[PDB]
Amino acid sequence: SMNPPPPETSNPNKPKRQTNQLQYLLRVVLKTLWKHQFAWPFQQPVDAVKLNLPDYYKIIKTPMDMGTIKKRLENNYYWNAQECIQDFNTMFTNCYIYNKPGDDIVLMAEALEKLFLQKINELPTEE
Amino acid sequence: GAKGSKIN
Repeated sequence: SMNPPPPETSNPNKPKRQTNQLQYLLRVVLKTLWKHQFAWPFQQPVDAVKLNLPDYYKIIKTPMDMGTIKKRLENNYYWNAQECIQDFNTMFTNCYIYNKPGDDIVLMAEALEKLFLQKINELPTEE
Repeated sequence: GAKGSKIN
């Protein structure tokens, strides 16, 4: 297929918020994953046209990527940390749904996800 | 796999 429109990164009708944990999510969690040597395939939406993956968006109906997450955090799009955490989890789950064990992208996701989970274990106080 | 080789 053609690619779908990307996930929105702002919405003028969605209440915005800053919280301690959202600040951590941007400045510690996303920052650390973004600079990782294996971040690059996850820094923007999957381009199924460029990668020649005709079935990607037939299989994956809730796409997510760290570029979208970064922009959402920068825009104060999320109301709470759980929304953000869910987007990271969606990103990883999609990778594991679509790709096979031992594919490079799966090895990369695994390494990023382990780092993610350690940082989430370390989430600060809500206030 | 589907996405090919990515690790240097």
